[PDB]
Amino acid sequence: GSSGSSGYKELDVHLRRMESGFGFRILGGDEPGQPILIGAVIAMGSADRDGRLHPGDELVYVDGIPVAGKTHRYVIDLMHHAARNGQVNLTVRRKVLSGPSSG
Repeated sequence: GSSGSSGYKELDVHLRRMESGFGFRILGGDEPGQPILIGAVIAMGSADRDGRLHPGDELVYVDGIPVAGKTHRYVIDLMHHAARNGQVNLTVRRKVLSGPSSG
């Protein structure tokens, strides 16, 4: 305790490379420790059809390596390995919120 009981959840996303090889894109990460939010989801593509990612989901891990504090190019180098592994795992995370005001 004294660490933070509840605030954000990570969500894992496996994607196989057998059809299009990962229907997402990756942007941000422009300085070493800028945010790495899902650049795009390829609509109808091999990630969108897995139904596990949304555009702008903040990444955490790519194929086992924590992208946090690294850059865009860092992940570009990872994807160039994951595509040989013939799948990837993409752990994203989003702060858990509730609290109405208007709707």
